[PDB]
Amino acid sequence: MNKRVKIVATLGPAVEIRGGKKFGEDGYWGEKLDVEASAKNIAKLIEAGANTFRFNFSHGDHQEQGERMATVKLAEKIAGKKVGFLLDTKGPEIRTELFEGEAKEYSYKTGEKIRVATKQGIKSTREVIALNVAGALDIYDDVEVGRQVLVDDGKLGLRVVAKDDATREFEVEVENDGIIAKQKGVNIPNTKIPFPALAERDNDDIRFGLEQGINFIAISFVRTAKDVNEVRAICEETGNGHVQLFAKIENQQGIDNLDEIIEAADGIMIARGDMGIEVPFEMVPVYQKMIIKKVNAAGKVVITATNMLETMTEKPRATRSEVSDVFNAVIDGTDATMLSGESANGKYPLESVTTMATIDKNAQALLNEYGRLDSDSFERNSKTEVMASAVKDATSSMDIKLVVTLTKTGHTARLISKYRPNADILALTFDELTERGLMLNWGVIPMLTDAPSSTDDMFEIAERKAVEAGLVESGDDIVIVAGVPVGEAVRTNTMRIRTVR
Amino acid sequence: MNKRVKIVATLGPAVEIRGGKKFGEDGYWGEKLDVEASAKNIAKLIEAGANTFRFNFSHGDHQEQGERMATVKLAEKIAGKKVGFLLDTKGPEIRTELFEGEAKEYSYKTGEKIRVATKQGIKSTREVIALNVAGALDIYDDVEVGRQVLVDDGKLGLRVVAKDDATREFEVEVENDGIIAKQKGVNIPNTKIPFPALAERDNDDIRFGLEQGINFIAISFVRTAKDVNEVRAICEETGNGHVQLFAKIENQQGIDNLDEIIEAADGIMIARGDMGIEVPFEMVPVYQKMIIKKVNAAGKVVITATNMLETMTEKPRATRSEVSDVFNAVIDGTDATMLSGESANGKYPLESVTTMATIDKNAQALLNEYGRLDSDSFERNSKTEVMASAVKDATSSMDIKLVVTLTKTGHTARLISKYRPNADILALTFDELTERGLMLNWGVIPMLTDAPSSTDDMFEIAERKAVEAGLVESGDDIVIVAGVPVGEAVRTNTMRIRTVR
Amino acid sequence: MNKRVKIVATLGPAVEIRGGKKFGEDGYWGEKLDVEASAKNIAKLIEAGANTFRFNFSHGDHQEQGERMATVKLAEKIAGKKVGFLLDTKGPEIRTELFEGEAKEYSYKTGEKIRVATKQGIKSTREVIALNVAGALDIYDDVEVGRQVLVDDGKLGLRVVAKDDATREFEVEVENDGIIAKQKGVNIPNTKIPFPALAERDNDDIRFGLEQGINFIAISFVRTAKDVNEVRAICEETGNGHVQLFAKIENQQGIDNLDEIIEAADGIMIARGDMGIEVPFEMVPVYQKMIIKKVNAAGKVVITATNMLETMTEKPRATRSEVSDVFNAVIDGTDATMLSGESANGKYPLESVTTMATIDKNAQALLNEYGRLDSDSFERNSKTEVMASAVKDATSSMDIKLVVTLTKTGHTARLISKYRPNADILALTFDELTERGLMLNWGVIPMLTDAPSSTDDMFEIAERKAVEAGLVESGDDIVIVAGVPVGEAVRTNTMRIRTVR
Amino acid sequence: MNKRVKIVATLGPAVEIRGGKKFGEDGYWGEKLDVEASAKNIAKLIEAGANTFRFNFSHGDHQEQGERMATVKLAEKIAGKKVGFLLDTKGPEIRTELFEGEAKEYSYKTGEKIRVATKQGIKSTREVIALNVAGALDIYDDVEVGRQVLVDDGKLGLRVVAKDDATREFEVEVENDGIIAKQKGVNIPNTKIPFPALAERDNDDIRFGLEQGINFIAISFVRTAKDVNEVRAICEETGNGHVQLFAKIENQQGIDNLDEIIEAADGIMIARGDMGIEVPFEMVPVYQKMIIKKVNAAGKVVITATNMLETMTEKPRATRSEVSDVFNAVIDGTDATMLSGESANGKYPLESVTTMATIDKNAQALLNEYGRLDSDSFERNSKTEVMASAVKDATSSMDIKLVVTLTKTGHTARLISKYRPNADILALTFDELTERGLMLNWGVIPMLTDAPSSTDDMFEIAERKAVEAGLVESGDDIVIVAGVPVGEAVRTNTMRIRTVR
Ligand SMILES: O=P(O)(O)OC[C@H]1O[C@](O)(COP(=O)(O)O)[C@@H](O)[C@@H]1O
Ligand SMILES: O=P(O)(O)OC[C@H]1O[C@](O)(COP(=O)(O)O)[C@@H](O)[C@@H]1O
Ligand SMILES: [Mg+2]
Ligand SMILES: [Mg+2]
Ligand SMILES: [Mg+2]
Ligand SMILES: [Mg+2]
Repeated sequence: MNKRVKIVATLGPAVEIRGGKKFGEDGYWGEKLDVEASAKNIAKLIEAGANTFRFNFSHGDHQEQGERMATVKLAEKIAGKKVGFLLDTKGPEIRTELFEGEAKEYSYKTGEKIRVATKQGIKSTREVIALNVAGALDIYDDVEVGRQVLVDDGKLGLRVVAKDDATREFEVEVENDGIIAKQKGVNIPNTKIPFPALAERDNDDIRFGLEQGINFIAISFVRTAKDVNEVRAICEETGNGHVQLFAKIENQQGIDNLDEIIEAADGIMIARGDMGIEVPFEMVPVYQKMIIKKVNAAGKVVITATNMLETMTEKPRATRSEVSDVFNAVIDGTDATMLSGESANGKYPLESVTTMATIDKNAQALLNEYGRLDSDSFERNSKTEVMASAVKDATSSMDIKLVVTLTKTGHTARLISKYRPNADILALTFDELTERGLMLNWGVIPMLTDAPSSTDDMFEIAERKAVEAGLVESGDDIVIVAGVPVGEAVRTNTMRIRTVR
Repeated sequence: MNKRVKIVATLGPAVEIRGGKKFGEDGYWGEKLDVEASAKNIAKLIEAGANTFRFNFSHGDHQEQGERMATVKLAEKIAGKKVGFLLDTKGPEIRTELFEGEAKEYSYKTGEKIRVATKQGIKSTREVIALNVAGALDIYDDVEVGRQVLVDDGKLGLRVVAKDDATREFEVEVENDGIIAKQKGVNIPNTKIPFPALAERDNDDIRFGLEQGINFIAISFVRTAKDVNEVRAICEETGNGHVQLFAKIENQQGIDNLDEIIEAADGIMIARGDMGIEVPFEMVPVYQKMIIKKVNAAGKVVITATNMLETMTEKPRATRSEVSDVFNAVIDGTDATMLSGESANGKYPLESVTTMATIDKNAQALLNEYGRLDSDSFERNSKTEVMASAVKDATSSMDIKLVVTLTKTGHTARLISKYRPNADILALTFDELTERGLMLNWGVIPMLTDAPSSTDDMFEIAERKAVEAGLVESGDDIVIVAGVPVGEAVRTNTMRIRTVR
Repeated sequence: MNKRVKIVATLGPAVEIRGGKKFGEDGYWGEKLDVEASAKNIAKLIEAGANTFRFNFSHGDHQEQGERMATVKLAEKIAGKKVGFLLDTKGPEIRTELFEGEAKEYSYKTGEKIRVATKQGIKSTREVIALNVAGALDIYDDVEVGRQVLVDDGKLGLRVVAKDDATREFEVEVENDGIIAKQKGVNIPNTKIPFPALAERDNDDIRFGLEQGINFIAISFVRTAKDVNEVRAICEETGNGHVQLFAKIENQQGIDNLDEIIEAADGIMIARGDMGIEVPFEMVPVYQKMIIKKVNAAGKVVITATNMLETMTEKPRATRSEVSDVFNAVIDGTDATMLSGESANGKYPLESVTTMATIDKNAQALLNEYGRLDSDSFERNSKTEVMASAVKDATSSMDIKLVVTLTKTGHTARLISKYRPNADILALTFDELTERGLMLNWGVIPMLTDAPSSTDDMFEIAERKAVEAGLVESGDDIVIVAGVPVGEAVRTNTMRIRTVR
Repeated sequence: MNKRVKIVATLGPAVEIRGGKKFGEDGYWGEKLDVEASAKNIAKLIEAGANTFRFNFSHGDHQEQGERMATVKLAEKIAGKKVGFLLDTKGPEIRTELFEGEAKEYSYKTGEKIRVATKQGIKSTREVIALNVAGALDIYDDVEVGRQVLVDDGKLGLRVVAKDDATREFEVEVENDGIIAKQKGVNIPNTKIPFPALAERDNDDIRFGLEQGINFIAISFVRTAKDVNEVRAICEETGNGHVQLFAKIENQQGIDNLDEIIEAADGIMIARGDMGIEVPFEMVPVYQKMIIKKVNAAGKVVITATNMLETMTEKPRATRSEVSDVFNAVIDGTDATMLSGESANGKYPLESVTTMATIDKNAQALLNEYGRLDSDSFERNSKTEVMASAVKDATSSMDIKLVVTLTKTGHTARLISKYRPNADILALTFDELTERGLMLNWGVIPMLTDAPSSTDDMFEIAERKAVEAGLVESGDDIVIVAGVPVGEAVRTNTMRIRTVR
C-alpha cells in the first residue's frame, strides 16, 4: 500500500528546535531557530506521508514564515522527497492580537468579566483582548449586547453583556473554561462586518509567499468567485500562473456561491473549523459530502480540514470519532486530509502524520465497496478523459500495480486521478513546477524526468522510472499512457498493458 | 420533526445535585444527594431526546445504582415521558481499584517509574496501582515484559519493563502524560486471560438489576454466543424473559463469532473504546459499517458507542470530527447513538444530549440520498415482514407523515423499523414492558393504550392516538397496520392508507 | 397457470356451421347459419382462453355481423363464461369489392395483366378488380404509373404499368403468385388519398354495433386524436360511454401522433398488418416495444395483432418465428395477443387459440427474468395507485396465488394490472358492463357479484367468490383490496393478506 | 452503415440457373447447370450480406455439394468479397428416401391410410415411405403404436395405428394435409434410437468437405461433448485444425449437456426446426435466449436458425411475426441469423438475404436500448480480454466509427466481438483461413493484409486499410489495438485512439 489520499500537514513550533530545545521546554522562546535540527524533524513528517506543508499566514510574521519555508527546502533534501508548499491567507477574518510583554496566552474560568477592545493596532492584555480585524475595520457598532464572541474554532465563548463607549470595549462574560492565545481566530455569529475585497495585508502576504516559491494558496473565507479571481490576478501578474488556488469554504456565502467558486478555483478546502460556527454545525457533514462530489466531478482537488485527529495534539492515540472522521472523509472521496494543530502545535506531530497515513491507507482499500464517488456517471468530455476512463476500466478488469502517465502539464494525471483507479498513478513530468503541482491529487506520485526525444522509447522510460523508484518489480502488471509519438501526438492517445521485466 | 435515531445516555454524578452543589464544584462530595433536584436534571435529558439511560455497573455499588434507577423513575413522571433502563455489565475485564484515603485519581508524567499489583482485594496507591480483575484472577503469570498496560479507554500507556516475583508487581514506565482514576478500564492487548464464562460479580449485578426493573442488558466483552446464553438463562429463570440482551463487541473474538452472537442476542452495542485498543484502531470503521448492516438484516437493534461527542465532556461545543462521527453513524444505519462520559462525567450532559439529538435529526433527512442500508435486498421471511415491506413501499410511493402499528409484543413495529420507512412509526401497545422494550428501535414511538376489543375500530383508534400525541394534523396521510379482527387475526394482516380529518 | 395475457380471437366462417356443413365443404355457402352448432364451436374457443371476440366490419354486412354477435351471446351461455365484444371499423381504407356472381376470389400468376377499377359502387370480375374506397372517393388521379397496389396485408403486389382514361382503370402486372378475394385490404404506398374525417359507413357500422351491445371499438387507421374523439362523441350521445376505444396504429400519422392518441383512447391495437406496409417493415418491432411501454405507463390496454400464428391458418403447428413472436410480445409487456385469419378463416381455429394460450402461459412465467416493463419507474399519481404498488410489492415478497379487488368501476383492477403483479387478479364488480370492460386488462379475471352492504364482510366475500370460481383452495395466500367501509371509503384504502380457509 | 449481425445462407437449386432456366420453371431439371450464371446469382447474395454459405449434406450427393462449393468460389471472385464455407452434417437422423422413377415428392389428405417402411436401401412409393435411417439402423422394434411420425420440420403428422410384422412396416393415418418429399426430416418424438457415436456417412461427408476446403462444420443433433470431439479428431487428423465446430442443439439431450457442448465446440447453432418438435414448442424461446447468453459469455459464436423468414419461400414479403423473430434474435444477442429453405429452395433467395440484412441492420441500432447481453458482468480472464473491455469502454465514452485489430489468429477480434462494442470491428489478419474463420463473429469485418514487420507503423496501416475499405473518412475517431512491437509483443498490448486525417 502506497497512500493514495494526500496529507496536508500545517507547520508550526511543534517540529521546530530552537537552541537545542523542543517546543514546550523552558527558555524555548529565548532561543533562535536551529534550521538543520528543525529540517531533520520535518524530513521525518515527509517520510511518514506528508505530501504538502501549509504555512498559515494568520500566525507569526513574514520572517517566521520565510525561515519555516527555507527549513522545508532543507527537509526535502534530507528526506530525498519533494513536497508541495501551501500558503493559507488571513482573508476577511478577526484574530486576537499579540499580548503586552510577549506572554503568548492566558487561561480563563466560567463567569470571569473581561473586555474585548475594538481599537486597531494595539496589543492585548489578560483583562482586555484586542482584535486584529481585516481592513483594520472598527466593528464596535456592528456587535450589539447579546452577541457571542467565539475564540479559536469556538472553543471559548464570550457573551457581550455591555458596551463601554469611553474605551469602545465589549464587556464580556467568559461562558466556559478556556484559553485566549495570540493570533487566534475570532467568530461573532449573526453579525455582518463589511470586510473589503482583498485586504492590503493579504496582498502583501500573497506577494511575499509568491517570492519565496509556493505551489498552492488556500484563500480563507472565499465569499464569491471574485475572491478567487483577485488572487489569480496577482499570481498571473508576478509570473506565477502555475500556482493553484484552493478556495476555503467556511461561511454561508461560500456555500451559496459554491458552483462559481469551484469553476474559478483549482480546488476546495473544506475548512470545517470556521464552517461549523458560521453555518449550523449539523450541516457541515452534508456540505462536506456534496463539496467532495462536485469538486471530483470538476476534475479538481478537494482537501478535508480541521479536528481530524484533534486529540493527538495531547495524546498518542486518536478517539474513535477522530478515526471514524478520517476514514469517512476518504470514503466520501477526498483527495487530501489535513492536520492543523496536530502537526503545528502538538506533542505528537510525527505520530499524527503516521496515524493519519495508517487510517487513509486502510480506507483506500474500502473505496470499491463503500466509496461515494461514481466515475460511471461522468460525461467523458475530451479524448484524454476517454483514455482516463479506459485506464480505470483496465484497473477494474485485472490487478494493476501502477498507472504511469508521461504528462507535460499534469492534465492526463489529473484526469486519471479524477476516475479514482484501483492503482497508484506515477506522473512523469519534465519540470519541477508541474511535479509539485500534482502533490495533492488523489493517487498521484509525481516524479521529474527528462522530456522524451523522438528516438526515446516512452514505454521503456515509464517502466525504468517506476522500477528505479521501487514502486514496481519484475512480474508486476502496469498500465502506461503517453502521447505517441513525441512531437506528433496532440494528447495522451496510447494505453499499453506491460509486464515489468 | 421527530428524532428517529435513538439516544442511549449513560447516567452518573454529572446530572446529580448534592445539597445545592453541581458536579465539579468545591465540596460536591461532602453533601447528601438532592434526589428531587437530580430527577429534575434527568427529566431535561429525557425532554432533550434520551430514549434509554445506561447504568454502568463497572462504577459504584448496588446502593448507588439502585438509587440512580429510582431517581430516573421520578424523572419520567416529571418529564411525562418513559425511557428504557439499560444495565451495562462489568464483564470479563480489568479495572483499577479504589485508592487509599478516598483520593479520586492521580496524574503521571512520561518516564515516571511506578508499579502495578496483581494481588486482589487491595486498594491502589499513586505509586502501586491495584487491579480489580474479574474472577479475582491472578494475572501476574499471564503478562510478559514489553507488554502494554492501557488505562481509561487507552488514554494512558504503561510499558512492562520488569516483573517483581517477591511482590508479584509489574514495574512499569509511564509512556505519556495522563490520569489513573478509580474503577477505570485496563487493557493488556495480545494477552489470553482465562476469564470465567460468567463472573459471580456479573451474576450478582444482573440479578440486582433484574430485581430493580430493567428493559435491557448490555453484556461487556461478549466472546461467543455462550456469554449471551448465560445471561438469557438468568433472565428466563427470574421471570424477566422480556429483557433484551445487547452483546457488546469489543475484541477480535467477538468480531470472529459475530454471526452466532447476533443469532443469540437481541442487538449489538458497537463498544468502540475497547474495540479500538483490542483490534487495530483503523479497522473499527470497517467493523462498525459491517455490524450495523448485519444487525439490521437480522431485524435486531444496533447501538454505536463511545467518543461520539467526547470533547463535550469539557467544552460546550463538539469538534468537527465528533459531529462527522455522529452523522456517519446514522448514515451507516445505526438504530441508536450513545453518550458515555459526555452524559455521566462531563460539564455539559444536557447540551451533549441536545447536540447528539440535533445531529441525529439532520442525518435522518439524508438517509434517502446517502443511507447505507438497503431493504430491497432482504428476504421477506414471514407474513408480518411482507406487511413491513408493503408499508415501506407505501412510504416510498407517497408522502406518509406516520406509520401506526397496533402491536401486542412489538414484533410488527420491529419489522417496520427494520425496513427504515420514510416516516415515524407510532407503536400502539398494551403493556409498559413492551412499550419500554421498543425504545431503542429506529423510528419507533412507543405509546401505551388499552387492548382493542372486537367491537373497536382500530383505524379510528390509531388516528385518535396520533392526533392526541400531536404527530399528525388534518390532511396528513398515514399508514395503519393491525391484526383485523381482534380474536380472529393471528398476526398483523391489514394495511390502511388514511387521511387524518 | 391461469393465462394472464388476454386473447382477442377474430370470428368468421371458420367456426360457423351452415346446414350441417363446415367452412370449406362443398355447398357451404348455399346453406344458412346453424346458430346452435356455431355457438357450440365458439364456446370451445372461449374455454380454450379467448377473452374477447373481434367483429371485423370490413367483412360481410350488418346482418352477418349481427347474427355472429347473437351466436357469441349463445356461446357464452354454453361455456358458462362471458367474453368481450370488440367491433373493428373500416376506417379510411381501400377494400376490394364483391365479385360478379358471388365468386369469392380468384388466383393469379406472376406476369398476368389485369385491371383495377376506380369507379365506386360496382362489382369486381377476375380481370377488373373494383375498389371500395372510404368516402366513395375517386383515386384515379392520386395514383401514377409505377405505384404498387398491395392486396391483403401486402401478400399480392400489382405494379401500375399504365392508366386507361376511357375506363378510369389502372393497367397492372401481377408481381407474384397470389389471390384476390372479396373485401380484402388494399395498400398503395407513397400516395396521399384525402380520406374524410369519419366516413358515413363508419358512422352507420359504429351505431349498428352500439345497438347490438359491444364493449370495445378498435378504430382502424387512427391518424390523430380527432379520429378517436369522433367515435367517442357517438358512444356518449347513444348512452354508450362505457364502450372503450382502442386506436389502431397502422400508419406514419398514427405513429407521429401516438402520445395524443394514447391520451384520447382507452388503449392501442398495434395493427402490424397495415403498419408494416405503411411504414418501413423493419421499424414495426421498434414501434411495437415503444407503444407497449407507453400504453402500460398510461394505465391503458395494448393489443399486439396480425400474423402471430399465421401458419396455423393451414397447419396444426406454428413456425419457430411465430412462437418466438407470441412469446416476445408477452415479454415486451402486451396486455393481449390477437388472432385474425387463424381463428376467422383457418382450418384450425380452436388449435390456434390453444397454441396461443400455451405460448402466452409459458411466457408469463419469464416476465420476472426477461420482462421489459418496469413498474419501479412509475410515479404513483393517486392513493389507489399507491395501493396497487403495495400489492405488487406483496406479490414480489411472497407467493400470492390471487389478488382480489372489489371494484365499482374497474379503476383499482386497471391500476393493479398496470403494475403486473406475480398473481392473477380477481376483479369483483357489480354490473355486467364493468365486468366485460375488464376482459382485455392483463391478469384480470372479471366476475359479477352483488354490491356489498355496510353489514357485509368484503374480505369474506372476496375469499368465498375466489373459492367458488375454483381460483384458490384451502391454504392459498391471497391479497384482498377494498374501500373500507362501504359508503364511507372514497377509494380502495385497505389491503389484507389472508390464508384461504 | 455496416451489418454487424452475420448471415448464414443455405445454398440449393433456388439460386442455380440450368440452361437459361430458373428453379420452379417447366423443364428446369432437364438442363445442364449454368455454372457462370449460377455464380453471378450467388455473387448477388454475397453483395446483399450473406457472410457464410451453408452446404446441407442431408441433400444431394458429394458431386452436387462439390460442384456448388466450386460455384461459390467463382461467386467470390465476381463479388470481390470472400465468404465462409459451412458444412452441415446429416447426423444421427431419419430422412425420407428417394422416390421410384425420379418423382420429387407427393401430396396427402387427412385420414389417408399409407405405410412407412423400416427396411433400408429401398426407395419410397407414394403408398410406402422408405426411411434412410442413420447407421442403416432397423428402428421397427424402436417405434410403438400411437407414436407420432413427423415429416419436413414437423409440417406433416402420421399416427402409427398398427405395425406389420411380415413387411416390418408402420400402418399410418395422415393427421393433416401436407407433402412427403425426398431427403426430408422425420422426427419420432419420445423414442430412443441408439444412433452411433459418429455415423460412417458423417465421417465420409466431413472428410469430403475438408478435402474441398471449408471453414465451419455444423454438427446435427449434438447430444454430448463426445459428438463434438469425434469431429474435432477428424479435423486435427487431416490437418484442418483451423475448422470451427458449431454444435447444433436440437433435442433435450443437447439442452441437458449444453455447458459441456459449449466447452467442446467453437459455437452453437440453435437448430429450432428440430428443437421445437423434440421439446415443447413454447420452450424454444426460453432456450434460445439462454443459449445466446451462455455462448456469448464463453466468447464463442451463436447462430439462430430456421423459419426466420419462412413465408419468403413462396412470397416476396415476410410476415410481421417473421420480421419480429429476426429482430428479437438480434436483440437477444445472436452473432448470426440463418436462412434455410428461403435461400436454398424458395422463389426469393436474393430478396430473403436483402430482407434479413435490412432487419439485422435496424435491430443493431437498438442494442444500446434493448440489448439482452451484459458485458459488465464478465470476468476479464486474460490481458487480451482486459484490452477488449477497455476498447468497449472507449466506444461507450465517445463516438467511435471503427475498432481496428491487427490479429494473427483472430483471438483479439473474437474478444472485442464478445464485448459487443458500439462500433464495427475491422480485423486485419495475415492469412485467408483466419480471415474466413472470423466471418460469423458479430461486428467483425475480416480483411487480409501483409504481416507487419518491426519497421512498420501498425497504426498508420490500420488507418490506411480502414480508408481504403471506405469504412471511415477524415475526422472520424477510431480505436486501434495491436501487439507492439512485432517480434517482442506476446499479445495485443496497445490501444490507440486516432482521428482519421
Ligand atoms: O484531450 P484534451 O482534454 O483535449 O487535452 C488535450 C491537451 O492535453 C495535453 O495533451 C496536455 O496533456 P499532458 O499535460 O497530460 O501531456 C495538451 O497537449 C493537449 O492540448
Ligand atoms: O385513488 P384515485 O386514483 O383518486 O381514484 C379514486 C376513485 O376511484 C374510485 O374508488 C373507483 O375505484 P373502483 O372502481 O376500483 O372502486 C372512485 O370512487 C374514486 O373517486
Ligand atoms: Mg478558517
Ligand atoms: Mg468496553
Ligand atoms: Mg389494418
Ligand atoms: Mg435439424
